[PDB]
Amino acid sequence: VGSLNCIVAVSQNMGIGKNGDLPWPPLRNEGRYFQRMTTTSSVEGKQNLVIMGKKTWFSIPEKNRPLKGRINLVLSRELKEPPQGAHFLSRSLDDALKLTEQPELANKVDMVWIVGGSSVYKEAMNHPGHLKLFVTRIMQDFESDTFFPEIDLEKYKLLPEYPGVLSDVQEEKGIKYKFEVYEKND
Ligand SMILES: NC(=O)C1=CN([C@@H]2O[C@H](COP(=O)(O)OP(=O)(O)OC[C@H]3O[C@@H](n4cnc5c(N)ncnc54)[C@H](OP(=O)(O)O)[C@@H]3O)[C@@H](O)[C@H]2O)C=CC1
Ligand SMILES: CN(Cc1coc2nc(N)nc(N)c12)c1ccc(C(=O)N[C@@H](CCC(=O)O)C(=O)O)cc1
Repeated sequence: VGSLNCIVAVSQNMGIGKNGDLPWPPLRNEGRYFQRMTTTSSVEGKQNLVIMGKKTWFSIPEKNRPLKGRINLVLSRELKEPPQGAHFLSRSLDDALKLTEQPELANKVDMVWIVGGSSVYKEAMNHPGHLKLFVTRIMQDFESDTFFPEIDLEKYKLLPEYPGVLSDVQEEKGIKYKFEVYEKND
């Protein structure tokens, strides 16, 4: 119903995951930022929806499942029912959005956040319309097995700043990263 957004942490080499997990050691403030961005609703009495592929859901520690204070939807064409803890199961990205306009959720949901698989990002990315990409740039190489798709700079513009998002280089466990926001409308 509100805004459609993607959120991702990528290494210098475009890597997002290795063996079902993150390619770098745990970065707690990066995690806190993920949580803060997906969780904050811009409107009273509304909640954000988080859309993720099946392998992303299973990579969140069980004790954090479902992500608290968010509506959790899992995408899969193989599952019959949402996995244990999940609220909704959709067979495609169109259906997950079509569901949003269902009287059920229609008045409950503010923003919609895509929190991954590459598969999921690739598709959201080509979706027609207004979209924002929140990209945490991890500034080093990390051996990965799953990568984020290439951002087309002829369609996405890097914003010079964004309210509530730090513009300076962060550092944790001696890993430098920075937060970026890109916008499209076509
Ligand atoms: N650094 C970061 O920001 C992020 C890192 N990660 C990490 O990346 C990896 C997760 O990877 P990835 O393989 O890309 O997995 P996804 O989470 O995208 O899982 C893909 C599975 O999900 C379902 N699916 C995906 N896209 C769709 C669609 N459009 N319609 C329907 N079903 C879909 C299918 O399930 P089925 O086979 O059941 O049909 C497919 O097998 C892990 O290593 C994880 O830890 C994940 C997200 C963000
Ligand atoms: C593999 N993923 C995707 C993921 C991790 O880091 C990211 N960072 C960004 N910037 N985007 C993403 N999509 C992710 C996730 C794994 C676990 C949790 C998780 O445990 N989340 C808790 C917060 C835990 C904390 O305190 O860090 C939550 O409430 O979101 C989230 C995402």
